[PDB]
Amino acid sequence: KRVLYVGGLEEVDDKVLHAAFIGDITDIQIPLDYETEKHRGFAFVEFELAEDAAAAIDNMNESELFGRTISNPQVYMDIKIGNKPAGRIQMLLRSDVVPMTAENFRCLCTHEKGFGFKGSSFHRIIPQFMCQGGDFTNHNGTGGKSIYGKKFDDENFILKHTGPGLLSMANTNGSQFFLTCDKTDWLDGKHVVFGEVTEGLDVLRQIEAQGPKQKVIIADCGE
Amino acid sequence: GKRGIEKPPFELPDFIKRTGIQEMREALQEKEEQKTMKSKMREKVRPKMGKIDIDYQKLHDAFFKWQTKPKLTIHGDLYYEGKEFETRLKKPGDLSDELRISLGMPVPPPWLIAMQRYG
Repeated sequence: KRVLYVGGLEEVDDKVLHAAFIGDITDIQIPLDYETEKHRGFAFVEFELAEDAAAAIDNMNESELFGRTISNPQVYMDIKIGNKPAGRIQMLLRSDVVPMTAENFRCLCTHEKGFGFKGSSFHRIIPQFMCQGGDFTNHNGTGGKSIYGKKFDDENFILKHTGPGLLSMANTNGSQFFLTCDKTDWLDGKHVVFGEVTEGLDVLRQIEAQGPKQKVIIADCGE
Repeated sequence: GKRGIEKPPFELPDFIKRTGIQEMREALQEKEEQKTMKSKMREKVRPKMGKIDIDYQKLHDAFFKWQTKPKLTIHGDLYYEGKEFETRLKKPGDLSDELRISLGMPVPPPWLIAMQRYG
């Protein structure tokens, strides 16, 4: 119970969040108005009963040592349909089934390879079949490049697109990744399913309802 | 043995269509159709001026200066019941203009990564 649930502080930064908590070891602020600060020690982790409602850039930030403000990597991409946000798809990319495609989706969300889903759009979206995007080269599913080159093989097809928010590596799998909102067992054996959005399944359903008639692009994304 | 089809009669060349004999020829033919036969031998026994009478050097330049050489085929072409439809040799490994336009492929197809992955 060393992590906090500090909210009420997008204008804040990690240094401004950790300056009040300094010996904080972890400080990961969410894309919404929430952050979690964790101290390594035991006496320094009791900041909720010690510096609650602390002033963070002329704003009070109440700190509670809980997990109310919120392994397989989670590609958390605020997928925006058009100029408005269609929801934050926190697609838990299944590293237990397809770890290479899950790491490719997580790196495309985090934009650590120079290109990826942070800013790309899904130009191959079908109604309750597939929504394929992540290609940052041609922006149509006909470009894209994986970590091994332009084209990479699928890792494993142990998972299946059996429900909403299930993510697969679209194609042979380069930078193309497909989110599924329904059953896609007919395409099994060709696209390796590498995700299941426990959070952002409503965002995947909104992306499937919008898909393309609208520019469904995740401008903000990360791990 | 075609026996069940109908075809357009003719398409005039571009210099003949630029001179435009077809418009007043069709107007004269439709006026003749709306004429009665009583009016036909009435105009036979009393004729009138002005058939087309546009100029001469427009037709002269259409025949000589606006003359375009057509696409003559090879020495070894054999015509048959078909022999006017197999123009795809649509190259293999090459898309179409409609596939470039409707899928947003600039002169990057959306299936290019799948085609390169399949080899």
